[PDB]
Amino acid sequence: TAEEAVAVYTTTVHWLESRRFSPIPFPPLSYKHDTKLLILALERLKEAYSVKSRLNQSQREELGLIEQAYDNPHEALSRIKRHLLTQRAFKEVGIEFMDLYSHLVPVYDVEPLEKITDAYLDQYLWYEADKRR
Amino acid sequence: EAVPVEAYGLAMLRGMGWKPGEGIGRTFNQV
Amino acid sequence: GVWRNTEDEILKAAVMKYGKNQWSRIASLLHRKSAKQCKARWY
Amino acid sequence: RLTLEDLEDSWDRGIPRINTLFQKDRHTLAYDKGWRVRTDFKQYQVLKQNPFWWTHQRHDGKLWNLNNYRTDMIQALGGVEGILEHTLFKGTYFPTWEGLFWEKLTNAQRSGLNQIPNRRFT
Amino acid sequence: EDEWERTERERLQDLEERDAFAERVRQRDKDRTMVPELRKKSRREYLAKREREKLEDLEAELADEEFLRHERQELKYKRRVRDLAREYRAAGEQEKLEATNRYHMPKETRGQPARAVDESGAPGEEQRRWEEARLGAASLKFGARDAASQEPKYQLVLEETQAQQKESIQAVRRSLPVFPFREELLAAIANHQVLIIEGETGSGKTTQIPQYLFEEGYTNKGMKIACTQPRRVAAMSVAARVAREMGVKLGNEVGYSIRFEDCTSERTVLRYMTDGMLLREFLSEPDLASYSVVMVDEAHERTLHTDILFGLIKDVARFRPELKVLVASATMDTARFSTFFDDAPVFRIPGRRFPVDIFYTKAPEADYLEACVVSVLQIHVTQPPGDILVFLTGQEEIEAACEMLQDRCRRLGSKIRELLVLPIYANLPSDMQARIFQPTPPGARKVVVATNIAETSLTIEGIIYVLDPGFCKQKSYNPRTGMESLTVTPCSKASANQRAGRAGRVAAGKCFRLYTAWAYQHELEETTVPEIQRTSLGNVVLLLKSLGIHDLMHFDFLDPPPYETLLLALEQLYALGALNHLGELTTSGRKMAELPVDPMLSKMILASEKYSCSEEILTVAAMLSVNNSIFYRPKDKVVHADNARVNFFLPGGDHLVLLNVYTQWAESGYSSQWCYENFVQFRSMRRARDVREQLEGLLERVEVGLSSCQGDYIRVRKAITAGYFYHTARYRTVKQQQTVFIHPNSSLFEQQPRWLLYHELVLTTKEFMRQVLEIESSWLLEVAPHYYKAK
Amino acid sequence: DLDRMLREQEREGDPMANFIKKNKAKEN
Amino acid sequence: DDFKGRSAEEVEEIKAEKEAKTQAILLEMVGDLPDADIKPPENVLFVCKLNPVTTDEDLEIIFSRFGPIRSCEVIRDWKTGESLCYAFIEFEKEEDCEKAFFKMDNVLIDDRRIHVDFS
Amino acid sequence: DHNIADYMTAKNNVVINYKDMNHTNSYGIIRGLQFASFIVQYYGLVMDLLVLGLHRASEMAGPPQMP
Amino acid sequence: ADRKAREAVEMRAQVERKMAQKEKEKHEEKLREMAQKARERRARDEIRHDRRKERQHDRNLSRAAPDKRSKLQRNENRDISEVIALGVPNPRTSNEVQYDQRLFNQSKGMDSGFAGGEDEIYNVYDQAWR
RNA sequence: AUGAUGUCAUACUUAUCCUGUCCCUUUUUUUUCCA
Repeated sequence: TAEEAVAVYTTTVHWLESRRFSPIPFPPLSYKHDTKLLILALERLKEAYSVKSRLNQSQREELGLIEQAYDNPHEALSRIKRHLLTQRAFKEVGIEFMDLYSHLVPVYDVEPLEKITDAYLDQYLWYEADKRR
Repeated sequence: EAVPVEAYGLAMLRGMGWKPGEGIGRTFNQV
Repeated sequence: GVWRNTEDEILKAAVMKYGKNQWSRIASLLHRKSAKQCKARWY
Repeated sequence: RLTLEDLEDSWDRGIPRINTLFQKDRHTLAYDKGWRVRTDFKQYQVLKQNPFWWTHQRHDGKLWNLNNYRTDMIQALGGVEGILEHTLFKGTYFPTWEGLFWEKLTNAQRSGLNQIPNRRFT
Repeated sequence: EDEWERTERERLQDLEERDAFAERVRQRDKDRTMVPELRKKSRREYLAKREREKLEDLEAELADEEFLRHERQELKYKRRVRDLAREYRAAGEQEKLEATNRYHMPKETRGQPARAVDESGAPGEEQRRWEEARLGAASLKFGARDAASQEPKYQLVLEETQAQQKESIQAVRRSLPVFPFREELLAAIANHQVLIIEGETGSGKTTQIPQYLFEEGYTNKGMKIACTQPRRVAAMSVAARVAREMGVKLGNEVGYSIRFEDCTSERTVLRYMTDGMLLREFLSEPDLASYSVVMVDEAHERTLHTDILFGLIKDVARFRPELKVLVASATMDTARFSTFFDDAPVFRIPGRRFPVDIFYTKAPEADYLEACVVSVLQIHVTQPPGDILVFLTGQEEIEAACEMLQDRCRRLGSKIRELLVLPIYANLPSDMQARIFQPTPPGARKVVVATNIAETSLTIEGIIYVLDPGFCKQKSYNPRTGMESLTVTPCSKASANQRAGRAGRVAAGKCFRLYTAWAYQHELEETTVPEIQRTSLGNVVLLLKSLGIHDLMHFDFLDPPPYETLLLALEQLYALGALNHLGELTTSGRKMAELPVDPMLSKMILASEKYSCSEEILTVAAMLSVNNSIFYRPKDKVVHADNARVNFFLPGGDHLVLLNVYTQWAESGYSSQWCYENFVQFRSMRRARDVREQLEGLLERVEVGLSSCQGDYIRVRKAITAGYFYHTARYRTVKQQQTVFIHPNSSLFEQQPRWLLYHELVLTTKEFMRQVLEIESSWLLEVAPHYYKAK
Repeated sequence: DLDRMLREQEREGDPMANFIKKNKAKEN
Repeated sequence: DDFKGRSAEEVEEIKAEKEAKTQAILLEMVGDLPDADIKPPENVLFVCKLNPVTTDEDLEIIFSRFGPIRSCEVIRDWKTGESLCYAFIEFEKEEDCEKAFFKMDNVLIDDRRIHVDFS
Repeated sequence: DHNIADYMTAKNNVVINYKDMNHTNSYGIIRGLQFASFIVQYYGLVMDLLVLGLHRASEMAGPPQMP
Repeated sequence: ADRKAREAVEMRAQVERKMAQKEKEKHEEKLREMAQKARERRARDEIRHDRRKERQHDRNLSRAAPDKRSKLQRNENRDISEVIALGVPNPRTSNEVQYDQRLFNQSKGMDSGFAGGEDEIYNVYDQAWR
């Protein structure tokens, strides 16, 4: 509807002004722990490919992109802030499931560069929400 | 700035001489 | 990631020959190009 | 200064496991927030299932020890000599068991089961 | 050379005449180029300036009073009123602070949003942040915050003379070894005017010899007593020790004047400085007639400015009938210094010492970083007491030695206890340097591994066991190819003996030599070569020319410098706009010696105001005069410092990169947190901004303004290239004919260019290019066209 | 580790050390 | 009520007056200027940006071209009497003092453009 | 920041694909995103605000200065 | 509704800033009463006056030539901490918590040791067997 | 009518070759201020 969402929006504004919340800004170009947040995002991304199996071409492509961002952090940070400024069109996502024999749970499939961008972005916003509590 | 005006100090140093401490090249047990 | 005009003409000829549903058959022709990249570059 | 004997007895006590306070990457581990729900959406991102979604070997530490269980599990089997009587040990003619140590391509199929280590186990 | 000093004095009066002419030009240029509302604005501004001036002077005068009944009540009232003022201004600032601290959502902006300013405490605080983060994640409690109720609280019933301190201070002063010999000391001082006084360490010579002159009354007529030192830190150590020997605070009769620390309140008897201020009031004073008797620091440090000072002291001995000058000395190598001053007498002082048996290895080895580890494990299994000092020769191997020794320490648990090992560097923050000076724990056998800092400058407490391999790097410069090779050399026998003196400075020494006693006695060096035969004189040829000497290679010295260094310095000065066809300094040649930077860096100033851009290249000339190297990249971390340095990178060489470093450090509060998070040493570039302040101050004497071209950095590089014409290269140096190699720490390590200048020619492993900048050899041909031919 | 044994026994709960601490607090 | 709703330059001058007010409160609580309104003796010009090559009676006579000075007193050093480039010229009238301040400011006397304002 | 919020909005407006299944997600959420855990916790937080109410939520959290 | 909430946040911030300014004025009045209490409480001397005159003339000299005023601003207390520790003999306090290096990095690792599901890659035993 | 000319990709040649680098020390002058 309209007025229910408007009332929830107004109550959200009221609680946000009640909690004195300084808002999370855009990520700065020279952040003090952007390297360390990229290290944590690289840990999160390299958690999946820790098996060192035969893989396939897309998995080896993603591992090569991971090692490219591992070698050059600064170009990756500039590209991430560039996509956060500019990129509002993204690739399509694949989908699949696994069966747990009582229900099915989906697994999505995103482009690896967008995965790296969303992982580092997730790390930055999680530390930002920690800092602002 | 000219060519022979940068060599009058070298001519004066050649007329004065060369000291063993002025560029003491370390060399011993030469053969 | 780059797209040469030779690759674009190869992709167009492979679509006009193989239809639209066949994409791994097209990606066999297009060297270092996955079927998702071929489908995204076409559509 | 804090000596070794101050926290030596309580080295692996505590839920965050006191030895974790002297970790290598613990300074850059001050920035990971919501890693529990990162694992709980990594179950939505990864097709295999993680049983250890509820713990962390770096944050929470390692929470058990099974090597004494291995030692008493060996001891409950009637001894190493009793095990080697069951196995093919005496045909090898080693003087002792203590020297023993265990250990870009294209193919038509690659997902075949390896018969060799099951054969050598047999 | 008394006429040399007279001509130097005449140069001082024509320098004062040139200063007066520039002053006359300054007031010539100055002369050539609603009334009650005006009264009200004048009074608002004047009361604002008076309010801030009294507010600035208030706690400054409370600090001045605290440095020294009704005065105590007025001091209590003054402390209370500045307390109420600071909480009043903090209350206004706090009202503004939660005026700011609101929700305040971000505005939707047309286009890109605008970035605003920020923060917290950066250096070290994140470790305690993680510690109490784990503590908050582990500790837990239940109930509300009002949960302390229902407590009965059963208690236990249980069962029913500063004058003596001053006299101890003179007893301490009586306990010196120079106190039983102070009568013979002043007897020989009154006997001879050129006296060399040698003595072993522990004698307290530098803190008692000006004292023993001070009861001798040589400082009687207002001609004060000075104390020069090779280092400012040693100068402040002697100044503080003498200052607390009499209780006379700094600024007063025990005062000092070093670079960026000139605390003299015009009452100073005992003045404390280094050799560069003896150079500066030789450049402002023709002869020390305002100094009666001045002690001389040791020649074993072998500072080039102190060797020039030795030549000036011999010229003073020729000029004055006497000054009763006296040279404090450490070791027994005073025969040449005796014969330099016309058979100068030498008085020895016995030093209180220890059994410092020099050991040996019964094997030759070429490793010296694992045999010493085996030896220090043998030290840890023999007798416990004693700190361990181990010498090495470089940062890049001493951090690897620290890493492997820490791995060997962490390989064992209760066995091998403590053994904290700390290294010493030059491009280093001083916090862990202070942690070196922190005393050892009683269960510890603390190791300070070191380079030549502990050999030459540093004496640390409690050290007994010292491992010495006797090797240090030397900056040997060969002008045959013009190449400045930094190469590791074996050290001297006297160097090993002063390292043994460092071993036995505290207790019974354990100087373990890392080679044979035969190689120590025979194969090792016995005399260190000085700096003049190892390097050039490019900073001091201009200064010795401007201080009245034209017979530079005929000037009296202990040993002459190599003539090729003087010839290349003079031909470089010909290529500079400093010398005429007759080889004499111009007005610009005199004015570039007003400021003590190199002339190769003074063509920065000579290209300044040619087409301006003066402020940028003056900042650059300030910050490239640093002694310690910039940027702090430790063992581990690596990538964070590299990413900060890459963020600092700009194209056009590393001078613009570090210019951006200093520019963004400006308007950053000049904080330690900035240099911590940007991985910069907060000791050397603070001295660089102090050099920038001093060179801003020393600009009216050369009459150059602080103009800037406001981001015309290609023209700034044009002035930089106008300075740097001799140090240029095409993959090959066009002058030295040497194949170039780019340093990995340079900003242009990749993308090898067609034309690059450089600043420095240090060989470490390859023919390295240090501090490069991109050029095209267009304006390079503009500057020194006599030097330049055939592209 | 008898030294660590007696160090733990001296840095333990130690009711007699608590009585010394409270008796000195009462006397002071 | 709220003080909001004024002009931007009005808020700027009220905040500048607030800062001057807090400086006046600061001087009053410190006690160097213990009076309330804090005002100088009127018809007394403070002379600054001076030079050590002039005279006080000559400066009063020079300032007398736009209104005569009754007396002069240079605030020199308290011990040596060195030229501190600060003077107090007590004129006969406030308008005469203001006209002398408007007619002697930026006057290069002894190679120094001296200025006159309120005391 | 509004560009970050536009990135959040455009991230979920992508096409779900499985072989010959192709349809754009526009009103569901995607749990494959890395920040999806954060925005589900934020959504559950504003559901806690809706259910508990702002006064009782302030009584939960205490003051924002001393949580 | 977003524009209305923007206006509501603006007027609420105006109200909160106005009452904060009112409380600041109340604190200014109460601490001005404390300043009048200070005024009621206030109701080598030549060497100290000479030092004050020298400091005032040095302050006016720094006003004439703008720089760091000698050892009070170029050095101050925020000088190089090496010569603050040594050239000034006064020491400082010790913050933080001190440990041993032999206990300091036995635990390490870049991530947690559960590589995904981590099922068929062994790693069930913490230490070695023998 | 076939030339000049752009770093555009592809082709080919060479029994071409399978690839290297982060400094021990160290000192350097001079000018104003409100009841």
